[PDB]
Amino acid sequence: GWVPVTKLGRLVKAGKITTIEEIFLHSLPVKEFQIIDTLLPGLQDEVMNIKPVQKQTRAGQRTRFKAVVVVGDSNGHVGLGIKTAKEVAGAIRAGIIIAKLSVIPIRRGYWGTNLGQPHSLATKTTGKCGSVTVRLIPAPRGSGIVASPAVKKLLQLAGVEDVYTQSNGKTRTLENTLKAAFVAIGNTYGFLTPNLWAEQPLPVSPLDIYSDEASA
Amino acid sequence: VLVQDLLHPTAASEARKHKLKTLVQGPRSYFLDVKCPGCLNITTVFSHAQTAVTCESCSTILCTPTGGKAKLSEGTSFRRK
Amino acid sequence: GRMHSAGKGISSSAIPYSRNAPAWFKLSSESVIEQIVKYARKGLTPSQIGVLLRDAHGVTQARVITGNKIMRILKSNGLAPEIPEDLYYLIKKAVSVRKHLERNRKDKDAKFRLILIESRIHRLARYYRTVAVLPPNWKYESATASALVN
Amino acid sequence: MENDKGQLVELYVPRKCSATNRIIKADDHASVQINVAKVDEEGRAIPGEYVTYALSGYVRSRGESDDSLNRLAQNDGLLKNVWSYSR
Amino acid sequence: SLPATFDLTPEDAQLLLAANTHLGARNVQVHQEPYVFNARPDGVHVINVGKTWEKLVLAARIIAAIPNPEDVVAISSRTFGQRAVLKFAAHTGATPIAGRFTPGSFTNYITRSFKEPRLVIVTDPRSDAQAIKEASYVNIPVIALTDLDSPSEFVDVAIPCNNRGKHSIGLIWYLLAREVLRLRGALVDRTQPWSIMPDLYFYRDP
Amino acid sequence: PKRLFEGNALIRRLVRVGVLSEDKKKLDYVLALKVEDFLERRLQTQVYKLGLAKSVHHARVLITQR
Amino acid sequence: GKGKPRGLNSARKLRVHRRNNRWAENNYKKRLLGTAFKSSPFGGSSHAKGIVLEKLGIESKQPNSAIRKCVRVQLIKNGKKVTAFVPNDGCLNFVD
Amino acid sequence: TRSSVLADALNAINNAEKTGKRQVLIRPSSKVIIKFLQVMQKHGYIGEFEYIDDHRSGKIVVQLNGRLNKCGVISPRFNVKIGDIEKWTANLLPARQFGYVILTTSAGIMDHEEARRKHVSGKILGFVY
RNA sequence: GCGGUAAUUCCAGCUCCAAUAGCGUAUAUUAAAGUUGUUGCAGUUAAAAAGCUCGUAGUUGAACUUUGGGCCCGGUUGGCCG
RNA sequence: CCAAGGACGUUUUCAUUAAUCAAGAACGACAUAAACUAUGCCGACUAGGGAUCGGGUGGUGUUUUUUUAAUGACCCACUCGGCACCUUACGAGAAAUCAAAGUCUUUGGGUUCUGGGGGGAGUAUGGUCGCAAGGCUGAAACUUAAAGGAAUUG
RNA sequence: CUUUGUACACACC
Repeated sequence: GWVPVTKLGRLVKAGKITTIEEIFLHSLPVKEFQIIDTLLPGLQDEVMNIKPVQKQTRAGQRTRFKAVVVVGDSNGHVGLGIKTAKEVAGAIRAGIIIAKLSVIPIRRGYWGTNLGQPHSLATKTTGKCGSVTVRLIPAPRGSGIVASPAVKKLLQLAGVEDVYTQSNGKTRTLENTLKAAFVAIGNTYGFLTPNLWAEQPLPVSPLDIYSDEASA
Repeated sequence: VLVQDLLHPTAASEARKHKLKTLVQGPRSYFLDVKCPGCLNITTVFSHAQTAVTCESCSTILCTPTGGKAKLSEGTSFRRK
Repeated sequence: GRMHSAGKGISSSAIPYSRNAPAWFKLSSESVIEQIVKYARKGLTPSQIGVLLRDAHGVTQARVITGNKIMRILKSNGLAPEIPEDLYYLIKKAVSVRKHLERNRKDKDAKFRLILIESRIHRLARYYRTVAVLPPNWKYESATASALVN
Repeated sequence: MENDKGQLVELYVPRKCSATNRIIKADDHASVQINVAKVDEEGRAIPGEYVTYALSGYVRSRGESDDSLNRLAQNDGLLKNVWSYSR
Repeated sequence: SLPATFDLTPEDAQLLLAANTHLGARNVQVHQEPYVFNARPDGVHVINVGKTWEKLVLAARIIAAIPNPEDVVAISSRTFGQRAVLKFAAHTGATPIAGRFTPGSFTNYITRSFKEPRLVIVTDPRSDAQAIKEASYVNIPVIALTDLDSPSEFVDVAIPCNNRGKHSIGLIWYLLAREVLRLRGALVDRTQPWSIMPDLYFYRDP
Repeated sequence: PKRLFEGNALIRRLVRVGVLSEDKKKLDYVLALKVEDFLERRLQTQVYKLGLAKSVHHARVLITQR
Repeated sequence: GKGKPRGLNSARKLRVHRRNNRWAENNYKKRLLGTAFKSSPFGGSSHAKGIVLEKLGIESKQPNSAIRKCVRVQLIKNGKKVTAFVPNDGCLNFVD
Repeated sequence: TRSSVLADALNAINNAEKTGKRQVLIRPSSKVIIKFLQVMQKHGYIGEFEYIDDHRSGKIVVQLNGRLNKCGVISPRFNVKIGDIEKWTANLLPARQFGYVILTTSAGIMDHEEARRKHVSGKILGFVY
């Protein structure tokens, strides 16, 4: 059983929104994970590294484990979660949960001539976390994801077949480069392109239209 | 304010600014035509007179220079031209 | 700018937009040209001419009343000085400061401002030589500065 | 956008702000959607009939949401003399 | 547009300059307020009352658009208007929070006071800054009773009044309830006034 | 002219070998090739596909033994 | 304007500044001064032959307690003394 | 001192578009500014603009749309041959389907696409996307 | 960093791994290196703004001068007609 | 007493005379400093708020003189130019913090100087200036896997 | 127990 407490969770329990694109369309805050793995059943998880963190006290050193998890399905939707916990299996468990609540879409585009399905990104983009800057550049077909294997795993979970990557800063800090890559793949839907210059009729929210299958 | 008319500012605010900070720069000074007691001899005096301006007929000095607008003497009759 | 100080203050004149001006002035052009040549006959710099026609009579600028500017008609009327007014005021300020320095040796900021004044003098002399309003080989030295004020 | 011959692609064509005409991201949690009901000749609003104005998080964070809302409200005619073009 | 029955009628204008709503703040002035109108000597300012009336009928058109009346939240941490927001709660759907606004009330689903609305209405954005900040997280529109020096950031519809007066806050809140009650349709008489006196929406010292 | 001449030559060569299909002749499916399409055209796997060997290793020892 | 000149006729300044700042690296100065030719024991060569002079029992640095079983040799081409470490286990019985 | 007037112009456009305002004042309006804004206007990036003239140098008032991401100048104006046009558009454009590099050729100031169509080259001025 | 009598790191056996008729070591050099920075570094506190000013060479330097409107001719990409 | 200087005011004059500066020169508690804002100069733009200093404009504003004029000193509103102060972060940063240390991978407004892990070492030598003390320029052999910055828990 | 300083971390031996 689920028994959600949100109007959004109650409406997706009822089956009112049949695809996740209304959530990003109306910028609704995803608030419980069961919305995500009900609407997106095809996502897989991978845990990159487990690093011990130490908090030093007057009596020994308290140990916990920080686990980073990247989830997502191989067409469109990516999530990244970082959670520290006193036990390791709870750390991957809360990691996949937090990575489920952080699902964002990807602007996949064409490097040229727009022939088939979209293989690369639409534009160059960057992300910065700490001292780490990650730059993503569109690449021709069959070039592959030329990247360090952590962010290579991230964008092959994203759905890109080929991209060029550049990095600057202390990239050996894994959390900072994964968060910078997450910001870079999140900024792809921040750029305004001339194919998006057309105006839209501003669609009405599902939170308002189906408001009597809501919480009240 | 993120939408405003830079082409047509209101008269109060365009008179509010410094003279070089308007739409087109222009002087805020003016010329007066001043009549002195005795002989008529209408004179034109700039507002920031910068010197002791007298009537051409006789030494009947109308303004004394001051670091801003120059003060005019006690017996005058001036109009803005 | 203000190369010989640190001030950034802006204070100047704002010339009006009316190039033909001012539709309340009744004197003729030749009246004010004879006014400038009569006023420059008694030995006045063109800045004093401009302010003195600006305040005694109604003259906004002599450029807009006549067809041309001031020492253009002075050099056409044969009253152009052998050196123009800005360099002349700079060199007379220089010989005044040098007179102070020969009077009092220890005014050492006066030495500093003397170097500043001769720097401005050499810059204007270079500009006036490359436009040949001064002949080439003209150079400023202090012994000729004592008599060049005239 | 499109590929060569039909088959509409680019899932989630995003909304655009009605004030600065920039697009609104998926996690822009400060962005809002003002819904104004319109009135038909009786002083009463009709349920389901709206005009709709989307505001991004940046203009709302700068405090300029109310002046821009004044401008788009007066542009649509439902407001009369609050916002002036001449400032 | 509007069918011109919603203009500022003279008796409501008599109420607004009876409550001294036009007495705004001092010469301190937020630059995002062009409602100032003949800045008066002593340094106090007079606001365009007609602009306040059109902003208030805007706020009524905002509130009437929401289907469920229980999905609007009235905030009062300032001690001068808890009775007014409670009478708004009694007269409409209008769930109130009077007094201390608990942090994590719009986020943080675990808490016992978890509301998540479609609208929040405040009195003073300076005093209710936590409610405005929490509305900024969950994509919530804001209607406010702003000042001439109030921090208008994250504020969508700002009704220009003064919140330093006892009469003005309660009476403006009363006109908001009156106009939303006409727009919903229970108050069927557009010309006739409401039988409820504005003296109901006032703060009393005991 | 350079693109036309060398592109038509390159797709002509790749469709002559068999590493590229006859309907993929747009010079960008050339960028979509993989190494398995090259590996499928060796004489080893062709002897296997023709049914003379029953394995790739029997194909190797059949080819090398003339 | 970010330090360096950016004018279209300022290539000489960039070249001379790049030379002066190229002298600040370690490998460039080591190559251009010919320090491998002059002050290196090998004279810039990869290998060198020599005559063993004696054996040493060189201690290992901290924290490590061992004796490293080195030798002192003299190079044929220059004639300077050189300490060399005999690599593996029991090989000091081969280099007497 | 004020060296590149076009640089200050494009910087003013960039700052006004980053702040979100829909209008911007430019001082003091050389000809290449007018041609630059004409090129940006014909591609649907800015819209209408206005030439205030005082008797000194002129001012420009531009109405800004939301369509502009970044406009920039390149200083100094490098000499660009034919191969350097697509080396530059590889260098400093976002993608291969949009974005325009502006260069002044002897046949006027134009974007890189119609410079490719006219088969001319020149000196690089700036870029817009 | 391992070895101080329970060595996953030494000496051997077994097993496994990587390249393979090739594989290791030393030296130099290139990429990695946005640690030479034109593209493309940094200078408050991590290495680094000359004590301040004048000043020659060097580098760089406000705006403005023919624009717009028409009338024809003929090429390339297309396009039903195939 | 002597000259100099900034800002202001200006419908005064010149006309691009300019910005930064190797060499060189002046000043510097002989040429130094924790000579510091540890933040080069010039130019443009970008959120505020009040106080203060110098000037100017206006307000039948207040007060004083000769109730009353002009002044002056206040007050109000403004504007220019300063030393600064307080709040935020759209932005920057590794952070402390910053309206500049912002408009820098969406990387070019102009220009001068300096640095390339830590010691050896601002040492030796060679020049150069100084009466001297010293000042400027200034290595290498060798040695080492860290020195160092900002924040968090004890 | 708060604040403050540290070049202490096998921690002021």
